[PDB]
Amino acid sequence: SALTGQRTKIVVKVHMPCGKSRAKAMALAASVNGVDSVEITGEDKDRLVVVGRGIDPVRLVALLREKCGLAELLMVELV
Amino acid sequence: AWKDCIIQRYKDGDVNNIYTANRNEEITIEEYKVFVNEACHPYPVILPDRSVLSGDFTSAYA
Repeated sequence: SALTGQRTKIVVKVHMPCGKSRAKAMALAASVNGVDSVEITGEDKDRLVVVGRGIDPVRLVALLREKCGLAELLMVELV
Repeated sequence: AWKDCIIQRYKDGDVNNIYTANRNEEITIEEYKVFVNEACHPYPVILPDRSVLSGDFTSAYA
């Protein structure tokens, strides 16, 4: 893919209006190949920060979108 | 799921961080070394910032 071998931070806005859906969305992101850590951020706790190496961002957003309805990729960045 | 274990980190009453790990892997959470054993349990349980670690196999099996 486009980020093969690269350490990326990927920020996704996800519909997660309660603690149950936040736990579910983090676990979903964590299941994507290459993901090392997931963090919930934003004052409304509505963004996942996904960090890893070789992450396929297409697969990550597609999976979040299918299981939570709304998910949008805000940025991909190196670190 | 691509690794054996999910490690949850409780801070100030909530889980806002999780980490992937294989059995018997050493990982780093922030600047802290963590050992995840063969039952996916993390050590140390209490990190120096007093956050608490909990681990289990992913729902995609061991």
